[PDB]
Amino acid sequence: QVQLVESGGGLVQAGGSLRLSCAASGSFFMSNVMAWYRQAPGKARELIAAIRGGDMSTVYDDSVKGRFTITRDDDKNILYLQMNDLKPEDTAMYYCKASGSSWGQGTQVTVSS
Amino acid sequence: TSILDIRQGPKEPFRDYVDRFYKTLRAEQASQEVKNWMTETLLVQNANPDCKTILKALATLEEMMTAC
Repeated sequence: QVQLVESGGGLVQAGGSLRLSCAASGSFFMSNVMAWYRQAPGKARELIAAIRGGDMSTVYDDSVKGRFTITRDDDKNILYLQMNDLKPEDTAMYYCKASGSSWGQGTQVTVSS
Repeated sequence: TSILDIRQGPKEPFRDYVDRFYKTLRAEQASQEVKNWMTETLLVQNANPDCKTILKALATLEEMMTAC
């Protein structure tokens, strides 16, 4: 349990943007593959975006394509999720994950209208 | 369990790790495109040092399982 810590959640109107960050300062946590998951209350935690170091290949769930971008900053050891064109359906708790990391507390994204 | 956490044990046979990997990935709530990407990105990466060494040296799942 290196535990990852999510931040950058907030309350925004539909069409707005956010940027989630994931880090563990003082910990050795960036794995070759990292991902963002999201979970609405009482629903399955779904895998929405992932990135692989080296070639920087990325993959996204169909529901976030063309709106969200996963990136990683290797110098600062921070994983990001840029979220553009937000929709009420994006409302959920968002979690990052690395190989072997313990689950963090997540960050809440709430999208109105 | 997150698919990111499935890692081959030091003495675990490659076929058994493959089984655990696919079972966990089948259980993940994700699109088939995301699941396919995970297989290409994690399967060799999460193998133990002995099998990683053999796999890197080479690829289908059937060629991977025979080489280990």
